[PDB]
Amino acid sequence: MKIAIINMGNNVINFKTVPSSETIYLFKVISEMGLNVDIISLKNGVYTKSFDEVDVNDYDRLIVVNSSINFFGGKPNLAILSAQKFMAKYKSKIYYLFTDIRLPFSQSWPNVKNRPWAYLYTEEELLIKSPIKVISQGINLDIAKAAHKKVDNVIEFEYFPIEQYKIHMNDFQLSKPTKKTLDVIYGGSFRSGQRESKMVEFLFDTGLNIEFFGNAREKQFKNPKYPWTKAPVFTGKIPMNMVSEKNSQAIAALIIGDKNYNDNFITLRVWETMASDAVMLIDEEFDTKHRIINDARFYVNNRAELIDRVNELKHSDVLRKEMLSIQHDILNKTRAKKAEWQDAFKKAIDL
Ligand SMILES: O=c1ccn([C@@H]2O[C@H](COP(=O)(O)OP(=O)(O)O)[C@@H](O)[C@H]2O)c(=O)[nH]1
Ligand SMILES: [Mg+2]
Repeated sequence: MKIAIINMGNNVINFKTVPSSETIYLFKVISEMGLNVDIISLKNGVYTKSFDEVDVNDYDRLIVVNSSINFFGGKPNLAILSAQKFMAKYKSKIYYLFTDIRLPFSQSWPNVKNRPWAYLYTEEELLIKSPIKVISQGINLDIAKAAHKKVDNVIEFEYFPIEQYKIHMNDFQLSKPTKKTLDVIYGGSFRSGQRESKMVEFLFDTGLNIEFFGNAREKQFKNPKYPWTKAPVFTGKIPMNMVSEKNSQAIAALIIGDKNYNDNFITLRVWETMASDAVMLIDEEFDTKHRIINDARFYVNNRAELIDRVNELKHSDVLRKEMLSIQHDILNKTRAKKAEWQDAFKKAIDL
């Protein structure tokens, strides 16, 4: 029994980038789960084997970490191409980890045939034929099966809270009380505008001391539909494995998602925030039934309510700690199902 995990459109090396990080974390959870795994990437490294130094069939299971198959600019991307070649020559079922609404599996050949460097590849070389099993972290598999309507070989859809791997790591631990220097914080990319409305709403013009770390930059927010005057301070990216210490820097941390994330996906930032020293403030529309935490104080419907909830936490340290204590206790309740989670994952990949 041997398992291989690879990223479909990103090189894997260290914790500098997010796609590389989530892949190594997945590598780690599966190993700690008592399974023999290898990460296959462009070159050999601390956590990876080289695409051209291994035989895809030495493995009995192939797990693919979703990614964008877009060749930005006029250049070939080996991360995407090499990953698809690897997959293309694999005989058995491929397990596609669908963790981002906008990254469904898809043939890369259509995007290559018309490129000018198309002569370097053949259809037979990149055309992935194996049956595809899509493991979606969305409770309602129907967002996943909708994005995968155009692709044939996809014969299966199964739910599984993939991103719970942050809390099931053996080295995981809750953030400790930390000297506050921020009112609210949020870390992530611009998501190519898919979430501008929510970001402007809860992080702009609040009158509070807010920070937006991550890849997003101020100058990207210019959609006329979502005006603003005072923007939050942008501080750039940091390693994924430093995210909880960062959130812990603020009194409260924001949880928002894409439209199709709502009442479906319980993302990674939910656990990174819930486990930090920052009170978790969820956007109502993101989890209307309150599945994350059954206490309406952790939810904010709009900008005014956020400002209000925060002014409360700023006025009462007794309240801030009471809420921290509550979310931490709830997080521990999900952790106590580690065994049940690992088993569900083993079943997902037909083990
Ligand atoms: O500087 C940063 C900001 C974010 N992240 C990671 O990227 C995720 C955010 O991803 P994205 O911006 O796509 O938001 P989502 O769509 O996951 O809500 C966070 O949860 C972290 O794991 C990171 O590693 N460094
Ligand atoms: Mg994500």
